[PDB]
Amino acid sequence: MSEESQAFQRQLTALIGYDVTDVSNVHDDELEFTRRGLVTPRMAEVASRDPKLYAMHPWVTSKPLPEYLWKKIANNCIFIVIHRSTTSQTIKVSPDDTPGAILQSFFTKMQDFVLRVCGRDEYLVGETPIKNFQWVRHCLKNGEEIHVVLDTPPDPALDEVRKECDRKFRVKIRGIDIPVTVFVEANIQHGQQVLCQRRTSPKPFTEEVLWNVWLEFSIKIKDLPKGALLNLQIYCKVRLLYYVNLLLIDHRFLLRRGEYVLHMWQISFNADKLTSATNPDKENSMSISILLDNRAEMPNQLRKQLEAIIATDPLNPLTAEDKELLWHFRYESLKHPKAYPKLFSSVKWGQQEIVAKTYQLLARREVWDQSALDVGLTMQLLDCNFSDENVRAIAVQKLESLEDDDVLHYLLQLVQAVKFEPYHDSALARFLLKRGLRNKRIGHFLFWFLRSEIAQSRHYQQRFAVILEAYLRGCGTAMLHDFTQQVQVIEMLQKVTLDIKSLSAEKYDVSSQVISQLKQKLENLQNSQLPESFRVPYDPGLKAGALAIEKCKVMASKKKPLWLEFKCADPTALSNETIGIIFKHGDDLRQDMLILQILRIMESIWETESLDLCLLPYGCISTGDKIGMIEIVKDATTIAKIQQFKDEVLNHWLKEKSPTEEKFQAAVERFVYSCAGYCVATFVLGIGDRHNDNIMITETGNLFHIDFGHIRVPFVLTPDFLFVMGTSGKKTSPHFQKFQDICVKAYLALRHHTNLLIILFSMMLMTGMPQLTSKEDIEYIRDALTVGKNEEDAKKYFLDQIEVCRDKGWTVQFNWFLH
Ligand SMILES: COc1ccc2c(c1)c(/C=C1\Oc3cc(O)cc(O)c3C1=O)c1n2CCNC1
Repeated sequence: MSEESQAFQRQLTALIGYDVTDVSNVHDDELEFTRRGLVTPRMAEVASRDPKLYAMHPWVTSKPLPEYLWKKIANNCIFIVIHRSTTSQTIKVSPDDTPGAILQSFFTKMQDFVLRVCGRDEYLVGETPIKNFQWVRHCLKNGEEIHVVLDTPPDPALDEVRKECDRKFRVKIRGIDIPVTVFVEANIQHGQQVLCQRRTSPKPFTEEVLWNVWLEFSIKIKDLPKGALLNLQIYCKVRLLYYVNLLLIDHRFLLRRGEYVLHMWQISFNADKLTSATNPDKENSMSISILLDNRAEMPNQLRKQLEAIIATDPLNPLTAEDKELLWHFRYESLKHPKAYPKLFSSVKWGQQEIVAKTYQLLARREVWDQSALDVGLTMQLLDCNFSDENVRAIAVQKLESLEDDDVLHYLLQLVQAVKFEPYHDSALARFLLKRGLRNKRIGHFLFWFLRSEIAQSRHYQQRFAVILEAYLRGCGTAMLHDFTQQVQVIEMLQKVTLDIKSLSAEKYDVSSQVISQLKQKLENLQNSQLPESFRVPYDPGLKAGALAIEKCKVMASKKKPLWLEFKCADPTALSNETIGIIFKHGDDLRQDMLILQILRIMESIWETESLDLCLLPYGCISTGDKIGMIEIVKDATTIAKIQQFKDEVLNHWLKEKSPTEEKFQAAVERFVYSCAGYCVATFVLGIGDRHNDNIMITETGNLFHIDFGHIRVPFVLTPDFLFVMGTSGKKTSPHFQKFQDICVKAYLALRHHTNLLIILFSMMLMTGMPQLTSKEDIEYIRDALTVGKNEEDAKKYFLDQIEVCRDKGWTVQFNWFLH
């Protein structure tokens, strides 16, 4: 409409945190072009969504049930408790039973009714054995009673959506211009690969430097591959100071032609360096001007050598020899899906004819389309090393086959993977969009993962923003309402975190002018702004309402984060236990998100091989620059705050918090499990050496790391843990022979997915850890995983580690103390 369309786009702009209608920072219509283009995908998914299963969004997995979780249910029977008003009864169910089965069973024993979960916004519905729901599978993990309130199915009317040449390519470098030696290096890149490179003559380094030079390259105009970047860089002794890119071929297949004034990025190897976006800070940024006016058999020994190349890790560099060997035998390599990354990385993309052949390869592709989806393999074809629409599209095609349970597992990295797409509209984008709209849960975390970057990343906010809007216009009017509240809450509570922080610096400790000011500001919100109830952004199912002013402190840390607690705004909550958020400024929680996400993935791995290291990957979302919220683990304490250089303290503290030897032997169990998991998970990611301050433990033995900021001893295994494990400097015990038992059993489980991990660790570095990431930085996880060696001298390798941490004891922790 007029004002009604303006109000709708005004709302969308407020939810996004960025204006997608703004054009004061483009030089084409690709961002606009994408908006119009993504409509069809949007409308198609919206059209074909089961309104009932959508509103209720059953969180389900089609995976088996772990050995350990089969034990809890030792009778092919499961106890589910149903409530109505204040009514209550207990039903015995078969693991292979159905929501409908059990429901009808209750009615006949004692329509239009559905089983909702107690305290949450979770639904136990669908044609799935209830031994396949996540909530049910969760209770069993923590040994709990599946409480379920029975009421009416929610109205889908709420999820409603509103009505809508053969010349050598040459480029002239006019000159650079900055408000307040030097030369220019104009590369033609294609997926990290450099095809041609031309520099300008060195000149004095002043605010305005002109060359008026035509830079001819070695490449024809037809040899230019779609997705090729013109990478303009600026060097001074000598160092890279400014970079900017420009897609040689545009979003509509046209060869770019004309005059360009480009504002660059300055520095201070990663994902930010291949963006088609220009610095929007015209007032301060450097500028740059340019002109565009343009079968058979195979020998035994050779097969052997080809099969050795295809076996190596994804970080193993390809020799020229290797590459030519791959490409001469492409049809024998196509037999093997695990040879695809290396195959297309051995393609000369700077040759029209070759690329032509390559597309002839992807014609079929019979074997690829028939391979059991290898996610670790699919990720490799979506990284920086690949920029061919067709290559990346066979990876996205392979993603189309996983359940929603797995999309959630990788949503974060797939979203960050968008940073590698050359164009805005892409198989990947449209996929995150298609899958988000179809599942309420995915759409939720999608929102916050995009908003995370749209708000603190100038390099990509424009692209992500066009994608977010795409999702918002088809998520539902019920989802929109929700999001608007969540945005207001963090918008308010962030004010309070920054305002409070400026009232005190290091050495501030805490004074009661703050304990008065803080508990005075939570009023303004409570009685005016703060909504009656807002959905928790790290746990969608949990609604939180009123505040708990009394229990809201201001952490006495090196900086000032908040300790907020809320009352569950849901009446039917099984018990009482506040929801605690920690609003923090000063750290980058986008690095935390990444580690926590990989932690969840290591769980799923350990799950396939029936292990349970009971990790504690708490929720953690990044809201803005250097600011975000964390989920407060209940009944947890720091080892540091536990000793405030003694060993027995841990045991005393556990026993103190554990009434009976039974509820204490579990506290040493949960401890040994959680301890092994965190010792392995950490050693692999190279974030092993921590301080006693950055490790916590619940009153029930569960150990868990925190604050993975910018993170001598392979990992924290101090004698204080050992005392709990009944061991003292060099002596051996059962719980310690059980410790080495769990560890190696888990460490090897990960080595079975070396390829997957490596690609996530790699990508994580490029999209999450700034700035320059060496090729040597990644080389770590290889050795940390011991690529190659059998499960023999590999387990031995790891068991050497466990020993170092014992023969070091407190050494490092004490050295940490020195400041
Ligand atoms: C994570 O759940 C917690 C439970 C209790 C907690 C904390 C967290 C926490 C502090 C923190 O947690 C964090 C988790 C992160 O990913 C990143 C961070 O920068 C932090 C952090 O600064 C403190 N306490 C007890 C009272 N002093 C401090």
